[PDB]
Amino acid sequence: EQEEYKKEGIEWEFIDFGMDLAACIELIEKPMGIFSILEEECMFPKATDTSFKNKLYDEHLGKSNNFQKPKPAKGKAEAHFSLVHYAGTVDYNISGWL
Amino acid sequence: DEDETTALVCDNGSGLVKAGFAGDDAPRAVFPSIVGRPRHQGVMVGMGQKDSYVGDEAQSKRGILTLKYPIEHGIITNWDDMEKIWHHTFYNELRVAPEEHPTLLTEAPLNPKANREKMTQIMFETFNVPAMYVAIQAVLSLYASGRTTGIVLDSGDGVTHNVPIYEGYALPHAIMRLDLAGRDLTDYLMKILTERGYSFVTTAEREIVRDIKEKLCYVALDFENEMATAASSSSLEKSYELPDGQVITIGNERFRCPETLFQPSFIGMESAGIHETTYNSIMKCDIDIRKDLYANNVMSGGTTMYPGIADRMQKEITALAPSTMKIKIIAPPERKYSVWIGGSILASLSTFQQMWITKQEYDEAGPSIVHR
Amino acid sequence: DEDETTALVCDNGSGLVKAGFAGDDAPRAVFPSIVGRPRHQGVMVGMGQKDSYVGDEAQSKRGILTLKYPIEHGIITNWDDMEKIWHHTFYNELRVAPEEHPTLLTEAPLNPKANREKMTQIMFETFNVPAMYVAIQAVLSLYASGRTTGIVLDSGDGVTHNVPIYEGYALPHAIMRLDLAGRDLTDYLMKILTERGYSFVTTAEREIVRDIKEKLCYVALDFENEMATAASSSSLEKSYELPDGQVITIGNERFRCPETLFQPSFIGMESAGIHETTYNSIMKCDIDIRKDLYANNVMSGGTTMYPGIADRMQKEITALAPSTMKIKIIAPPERKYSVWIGGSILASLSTFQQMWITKQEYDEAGPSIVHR
Repeated sequence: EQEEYKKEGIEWEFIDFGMDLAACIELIEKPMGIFSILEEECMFPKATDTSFKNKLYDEHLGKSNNFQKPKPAKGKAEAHFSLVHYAGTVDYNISGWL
Repeated sequence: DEDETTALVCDNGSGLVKAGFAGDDAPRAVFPSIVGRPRHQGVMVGMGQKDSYVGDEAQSKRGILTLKYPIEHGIITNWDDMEKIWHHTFYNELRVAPEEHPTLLTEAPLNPKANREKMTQIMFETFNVPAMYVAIQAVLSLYASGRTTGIVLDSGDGVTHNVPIYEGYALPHAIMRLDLAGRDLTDYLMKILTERGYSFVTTAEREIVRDIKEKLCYVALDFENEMATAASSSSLEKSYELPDGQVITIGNERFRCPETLFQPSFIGMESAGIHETTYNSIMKCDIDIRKDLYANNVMSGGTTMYPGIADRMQKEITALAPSTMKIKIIAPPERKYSVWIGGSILASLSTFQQMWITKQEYDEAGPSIVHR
Repeated sequence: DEDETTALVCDNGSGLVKAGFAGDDAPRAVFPSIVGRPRHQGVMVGMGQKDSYVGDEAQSKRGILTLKYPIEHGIITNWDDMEKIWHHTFYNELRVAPEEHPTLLTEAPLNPKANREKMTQIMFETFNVPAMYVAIQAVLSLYASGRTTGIVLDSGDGVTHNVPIYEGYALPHAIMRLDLAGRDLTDYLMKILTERGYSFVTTAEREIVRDIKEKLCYVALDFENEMATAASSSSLEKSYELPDGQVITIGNERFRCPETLFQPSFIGMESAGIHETTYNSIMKCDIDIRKDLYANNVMSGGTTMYPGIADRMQKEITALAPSTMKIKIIAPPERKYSVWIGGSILASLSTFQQMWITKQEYDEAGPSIVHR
């Protein structure tokens, strides 16, 4: 986009459109994010899906915006955690993950 | 992979270092925790003058060097000589460059705050590692046996400990330390074996008493009517062949050596013994957590490897614990590396990445950052 | 049979729940009124993670949970935790499905209008019972002793009450509540027994002081020349053997504990005591009904079980009442379940069917319907 306004000579300033999504990505891929908590617990010989779950919350819940506790009803089957992806809210079930 | 391959795990002991890559099943490197300093000027053929020697070259050449142990009773006592053992570990033993490897280290049970900050100062400021982490030893042993609550009896070369852990937090006020371990135990065998009418005269006689202790020693259950058994003289005896022919026989003393761990009185120690101490740790903890600790006595350390240690401990604490209780003494086979394996698991784990102390954290927060 | 078999009776207390089927002679289920919440993350062997614990599993596992009492002084204080105790009662203790059983519940003497409406809201809207009914506790106790006019001294774990009842209607303005009961009484024994030179140190020492109170405690008549008797030291003493051998002796304190119910001053209470309060309730009632109440002092509740409670009360109120009066202190043997038994009778009764609040009444009238 920015090339055009540069080619033409228009005066339009704008922030990267990607940026809007960085929030969600960090939450997943960053160090204290989902995957990590997921892959750490996998090291605990006596961890539970339930265990994992709590770790997920204690650390992201209330502190993270893209992080949310599910909406259990509608066409959904159970509760664990929703995320706020660009496309929308996804209700995730954590069972078997470990 | 960046660091999946790349995480190092170094377990610093009083007698041995255990080291290797997070991911492996066992330590890539195991070697004595010594630093030898030559008593005289001179050289080996083909080498240059060496100021210092570490690990096995210090042990092998001990006759011309003054040997020193950096870790007294699990705590680092000399920081000049420890930085020497670390240097050796990275550069010669694992042959890695440290400045591109995250390093998980271990410390002892009530390791002084200031030390955890000092080895962090040396890891980041003289070795320039990307990130590091210090785990408590009993805590890695427990975790390597799958669980998160239990009490670890940990026993190696210079210290024994009891570290009650609840949902991962080691309980400071219930931890017990008993300064009698495998080192003390080799020297006691030594005397009951010279006392059997023998002589460990040259250094090739000294060293192998320790290999007798490891191979032939036992912890008998009913150590009472085992001495009684010794006397009727059954085929309980056991002869070991020395570096040469000199077949030495050890019948009885074979178990008189680990009976030292239950009776410190065998060695002029007035302290209580392993089983009582397991127990006392436990009646120092909260009441509601005592059924948990009792069903999860995890054992780790080289000196807890004596066969029948677990059965004796099983019966030692059943008979001190209220009968309403379930006793359970877990002693895995790899226990001489539990600590290390627990670190390998943890550091290769998917969720641990967010607890690594990075140079960013350090250059910005001071050694305080990792100290917790 | 549809509901002859099918009526449930649940008596919610400050210390214990009593539950069972209308028809039975005694509660099928009796258990502490606690809800435990685990202080740490972890599991028992073979079970999953449990968010909550109720009754005896909360008591037994108290060391790792934060215990909470839903009913403070007979009134439901936490409705999240009460719905938890009810759930446990139906589904685990009595193992019934509630949606096909009429449920008779009990409430306390001056239970706030809004609560009787709230437990109705929870009975019908979250448990979906067919029909229910809330009886006042003293009123079921009286009725279980056959009569309809009398005054009940009711005393359990957190509250004591006096509820004057006339032809079935409990008299609001004459009811007295004294917040000192069996809970307060176990803690006072505790101190007069440590004060006898003892130690209830571990939790297995704490719990059994309560079993000492129940088994060996007495309410002496002429508590005056009973202390005097203690001193001459007769064979009045009584030794109890602890979980182990540790034979503890209790001679005297044995009755110093229930003398607390007549003298609240023993415990820094400035309130009047049981007998005076029986009386004051009575000189707060109509004049013409006072001969009735005096000849019908019905006792109910765990704390009124101390032997010789009735004789002391007998003489306590004779000597305060006008001599033209007949005093009569009824104390039945099953009194720790009077309340429950009165509910069992009433709810299994042939004429009670027409007072059950049905979901028809509720869905049509709102919680107001049962509130009366």
